[PDB]
Amino acid sequence: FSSLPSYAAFATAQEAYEQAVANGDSEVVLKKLKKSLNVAKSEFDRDAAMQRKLEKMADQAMTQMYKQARSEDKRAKVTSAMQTMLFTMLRKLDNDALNNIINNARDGCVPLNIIPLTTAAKLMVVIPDYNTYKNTCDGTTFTYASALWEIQQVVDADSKIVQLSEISMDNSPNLAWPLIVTALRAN
Amino acid sequence: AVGACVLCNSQTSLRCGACIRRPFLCCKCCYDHVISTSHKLVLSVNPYVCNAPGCDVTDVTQLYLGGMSYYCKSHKPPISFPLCANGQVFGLYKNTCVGSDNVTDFNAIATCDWTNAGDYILANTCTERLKLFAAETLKATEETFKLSYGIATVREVLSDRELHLSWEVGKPRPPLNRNYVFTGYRVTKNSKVQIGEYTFEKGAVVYRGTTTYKLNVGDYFVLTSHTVMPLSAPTLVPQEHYVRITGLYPTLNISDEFSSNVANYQKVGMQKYSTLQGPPGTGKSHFAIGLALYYPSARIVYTACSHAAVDALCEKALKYLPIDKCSRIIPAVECFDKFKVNSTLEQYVFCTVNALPETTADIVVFDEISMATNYDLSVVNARLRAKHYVYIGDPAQLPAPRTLLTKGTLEPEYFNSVCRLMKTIGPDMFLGTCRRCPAEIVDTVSALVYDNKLKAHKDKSAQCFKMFYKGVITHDVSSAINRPQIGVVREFLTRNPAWRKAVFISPYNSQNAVASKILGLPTQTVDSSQGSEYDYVIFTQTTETAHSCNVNRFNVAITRAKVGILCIMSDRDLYDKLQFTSLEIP
Amino acid sequence: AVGACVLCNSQTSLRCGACIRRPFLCCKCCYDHVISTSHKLVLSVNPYVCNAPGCDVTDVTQLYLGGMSYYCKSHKPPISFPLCANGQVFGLYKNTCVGSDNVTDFNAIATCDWTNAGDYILANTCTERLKLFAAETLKATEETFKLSYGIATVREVLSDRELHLSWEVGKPPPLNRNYVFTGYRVTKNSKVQIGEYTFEKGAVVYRGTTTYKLNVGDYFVLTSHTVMPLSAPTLVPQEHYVRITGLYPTLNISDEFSSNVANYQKVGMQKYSTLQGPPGTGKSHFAIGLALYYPSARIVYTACSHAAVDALCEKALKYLPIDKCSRIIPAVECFDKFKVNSTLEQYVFCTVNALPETTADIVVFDEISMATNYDLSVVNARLRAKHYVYIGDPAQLPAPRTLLTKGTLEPEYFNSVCRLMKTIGPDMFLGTCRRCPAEIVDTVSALVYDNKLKAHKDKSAQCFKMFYKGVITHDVSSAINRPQIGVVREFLTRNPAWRKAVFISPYNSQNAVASKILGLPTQTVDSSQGSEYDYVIFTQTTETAHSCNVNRFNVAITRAKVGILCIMSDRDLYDKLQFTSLEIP
RNA sequence: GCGGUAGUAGCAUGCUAGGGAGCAG
RNA sequence: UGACUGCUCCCUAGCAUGCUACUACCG
Ligand SMILES: [Zn+2]
Ligand SMILES: [Zn+2]
Ligand SMILES: [Zn+2]
Ligand SMILES: [Zn+2]
Ligand SMILES: [Zn+2]
Ligand SMILES: [Zn+2]
Repeated sequence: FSSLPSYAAFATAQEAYEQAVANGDSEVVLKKLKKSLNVAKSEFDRDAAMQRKLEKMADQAMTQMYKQARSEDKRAKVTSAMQTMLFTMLRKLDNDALNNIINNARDGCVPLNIIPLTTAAKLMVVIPDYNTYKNTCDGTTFTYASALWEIQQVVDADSKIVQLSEISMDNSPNLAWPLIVTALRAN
Repeated sequence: AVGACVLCNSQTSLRCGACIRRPFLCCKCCYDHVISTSHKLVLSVNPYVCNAPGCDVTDVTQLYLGGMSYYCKSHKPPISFPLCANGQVFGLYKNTCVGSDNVTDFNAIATCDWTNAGDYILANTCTERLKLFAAETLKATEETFKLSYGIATVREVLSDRELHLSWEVGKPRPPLNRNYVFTGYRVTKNSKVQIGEYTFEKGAVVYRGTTTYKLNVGDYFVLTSHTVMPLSAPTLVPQEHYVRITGLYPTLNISDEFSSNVANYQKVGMQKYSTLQGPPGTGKSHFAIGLALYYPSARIVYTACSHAAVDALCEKALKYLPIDKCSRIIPAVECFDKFKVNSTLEQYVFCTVNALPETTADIVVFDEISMATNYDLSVVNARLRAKHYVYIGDPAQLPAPRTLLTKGTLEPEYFNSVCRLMKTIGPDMFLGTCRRCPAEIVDTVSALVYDNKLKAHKDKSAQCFKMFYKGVITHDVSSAINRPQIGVVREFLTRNPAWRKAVFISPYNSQNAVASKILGLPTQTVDSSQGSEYDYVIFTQTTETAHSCNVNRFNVAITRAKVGILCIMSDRDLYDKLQFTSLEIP
Repeated sequence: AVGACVLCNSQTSLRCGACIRRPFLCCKCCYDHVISTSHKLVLSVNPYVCNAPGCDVTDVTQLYLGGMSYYCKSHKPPISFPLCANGQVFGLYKNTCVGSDNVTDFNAIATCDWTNAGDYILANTCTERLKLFAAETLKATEETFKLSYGIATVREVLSDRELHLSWEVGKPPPLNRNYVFTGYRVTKNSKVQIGEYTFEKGAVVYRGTTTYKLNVGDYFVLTSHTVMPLSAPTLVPQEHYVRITGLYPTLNISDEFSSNVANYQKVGMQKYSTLQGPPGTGKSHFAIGLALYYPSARIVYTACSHAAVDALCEKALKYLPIDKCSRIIPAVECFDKFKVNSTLEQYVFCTVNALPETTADIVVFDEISMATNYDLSVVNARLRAKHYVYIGDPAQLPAPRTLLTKGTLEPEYFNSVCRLMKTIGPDMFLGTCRRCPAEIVDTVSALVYDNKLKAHKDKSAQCFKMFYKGVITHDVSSAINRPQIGVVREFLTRNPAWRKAVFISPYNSQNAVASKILGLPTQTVDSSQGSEYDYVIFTQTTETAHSCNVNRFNVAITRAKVGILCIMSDRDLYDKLQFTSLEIP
């Protein structure tokens, strides 16, 4: 309140009225002793009820503008994370076996369900039981999707390496059974 | 929108507009640079302007706050608030405020329209951050002055070495010479298609580059101005004298390529930075080759600034150096591809400032510092920051192509920070052993500025010829001509068998092109031809004004030839301070 | 997070924020610690910080708690009360507070470098728990300063025995490799097993402790854990037990010792005891005695290192069953000789590093010198035994007091176990003058151990003495002594049996360099734990400050059996000592 | 004697936001 | 790892209205 431009009048009117109490004041000067700090006090309160509103308004943009900054800084951290993805899932397209089906296409459009089926290098087979295993993945090589795949690893549900000799007809009760066979393309 | 006040570095959120590049002036510091200049606009997280119906009132200094938008006096809501007041513009982080007594330079740097030498004098007496800001804004104003050119529309072509080109209406013809490489980009239907690196000859038309494009219909020739990136890393670091040799391994034997290089290792390996102050043709091209081989256990790099000057660094490289052991970089601008490309792991890297890989090193060389602006040093330090580096070059050479200053000449010291810091505290070295050069240049540069500290080595056989022909200059159009030059050259080769296998120097490429159209001479650059000087050369008058030949242009041009130096007087040039032979013209 | 202000014994929930260990301070310690000492930060269940976008005024100064959070002055949503007011700080337990009369504890110890003499001497006049906290703050300051040092690395693999190493540039680098450097390696982005390396000599010669495989770029840096809080005192009040009831004494009694039944009955009717024992004072063979005499007694045996355990374990399996010991190994120098991974026995040995807490009945440890109260507290909290027989000596091989800046304090004023003894008196009589000769015992019991040991065995007039002043010549980073090693070598040639000793020296580089032309194995000085041998070559320097300051190596003289070699350049330890004096040639 | 006007404190209603929790398809 | 909607109780901060006393000028 030490810089409000209505402190001078209030201060002076207080001094004139209050400080001059000991001195004999007649009933005519008493009006000046009374109706001089009055009105001035009203105006000061008016000069303080507007300052309090300007302060709050001000401290509602120095908070709503930190939030406009925060979000743009964030908008630049996700815009650079999707970019770092769509350029890492691209360096992975064996562009000899992929430009060989987009080319044999009538216009260059192909179904998406035949891209991993004809242009992939690895196969993952998930097998529930032993009966399913001998009709799908018997031996070290097997044919699927008009191709030939050679087994490379057989992990299990626990993710521990199984060998192709632990898989018997009677040792089967001793394996975590969802078995995951990883195979590579041949030729 | 929150960063370092160009000046105080504290975090701000503001940023002027006057400043084309738009730096992050802090809070307080805006009160100086905002009121103390035409610079008024301001942009913080949100832009400042009377959001009131299509208004047009700005100068924040006058604009007031209120509500949640801003309003100057335009229509300030009852609950307004001066946006501008107590030395501070309302902006994020207000207590970290500080500002600094630095609006001094800051204000001259901001206000400097870059027309007189005083712009460069005041730009060169400031602090590190002010220096960076001044270099950035200088490059900005120069490129945005340079892009003020139209397009060249081409629809047909007759044959090779011929083309009918015409600039737009109201736009003058872009300058003749090749200092502004014509990297054009035509259009096919929607985007920019490649053209190639080009350069003009005259308004016959010989293409001195190495490329071939199928030009025809719809071709658009343009001048490409790259969007400059903001500079971050400093251009230098204060040094400190140590005692312990860390990492460096002196060789068990002596690579006695040179004799004085032992003092070079004794004087250079101690301090954190130095400079090879070598006179022209006194070992300014292959001392770094010796330092490369005397310290094989230290990572050593070389950067350059021009594609032309790669002759000396390549000939001895094939003569006595391997291919695989070195490394080169070229993107897909154009240069030799003899060596290994794309090899971040090597001991002898050659590279140019156009593009470098982010890596650190311990010893670098930086050829032609005198051609390079402070921005070039700062960018080559930011892209590749290494422990020690040496700036190949000498201040006593030609100025950089600063076409922004015309009336006033450019003194050496104000070329860059190094070309004065090395004058004040003293040069770090001085050489006087010219490998392959007569002592004429030795005497000349000893009398001029060396004060006769290095003396004549080879006998002055008085084989240099100088005459008293002045010539007459005349200007007609944007390109200039010299009538007493088509005949003067013929009058000088009338009966001299020795220079029938000589080259031609081209201070002004226009006159050289005209004379080659009349008679026919190979074109040779003046600026980017240091170290490529032929044995037998002729110096032509070629000019009569103060535009190029005032003091510091002939020092490297009178030492091109080895045995026969015929350098005719062209102006009041030192004529009555020494003696000179003279063949009497018929 | 409800700890305890043991500066008052008050139960609180605050802690000083910008402080060493961030300990629990009450509303009456954390009131005056912040105003005088600038620790304008307190930590509670939630930190006392502003809670409004961007604020950077975090000082529990006049912060006001309102609207379920701590706001600030500058921007004022005041409508609340300040956090610090009426001689207290806000927080739980704001009513049940006691206060402290010693205001300047943190004001004196939380700002200094934890090395001043005044701090130590006022610490040694504190209570047991405050001094436990002082020792934990000494460990914590050591570990805090452990991450303000350098890092080694190798970026270029060279031929064996000739490598190069750079540590750092322009920072304040000496370190008596005491605890050696085992960092971990890197190849491209992950961690790779490297092992443990030892750098003693140092293009730069490299020795090899064990075969390894260097890779490009391998770094070396040490990471140390934080000492956890303990819940047990160090010393115990004196309280004589009722009787020797509850024990299983044995019918047979030893006869080669004439002070065995008396001390057995004494420990029977005594609870805790401390002594001042030099090497070879009952630690060698009396542990086996109490082992055989007291079979059912759960005797725990531990040393500060496995190498002092080896001294008793070597012969502890000949007279007694092999299974009588049991130590655990982690997965420090050791060896897998015993039955490991067996923490159940009657004579379960122990280790300072780690061991599970099951049961104990008798306290007997070996040298407990190279540590502060930390060792006593960790061994009292790890296991609480009925009887305490503290073998060893509080001042035998003391831990180096990190960075010394102000001289060295007088041994008399140690942490807890030296001033109590020489202010109340010895408790028990014990001495083994079998190994040690009298020439050492006389002076050692003349200096500090008056009337404690008797001159049992005579001297064969072999001790070497020659007053040589010599000339010292220091350099920028080291110094090499020409005169004294040369005269020592010249004296050694005069006896034919002198090439079966070791090469031990105060400095590792000196003896390492000097062994390249004599051919002697490298040895250093960290702790000669339970390792006594006949021949030895002793040295010092830099005397003045590092060697000739106090009797840091008086007990350490007792390793030999029929004579030792210990030259000295001063006139304070030979005023009555009778080493054979001879003149140089 | 009364009315109007502008601040201040105190008690309930509705609405707009944030936070924690419960149920239903 | 934690979807889309709807209803509802409790606590805190802000805005306007509703009967009063206090101020002070004005009638
Ligand atoms: Zn501006
Ligand atoms: Zn407006
Ligand atoms: Zn600033
Ligand atoms: Zn603290
Ligand atoms: Zn307390
Ligand atoms: Zn706040």
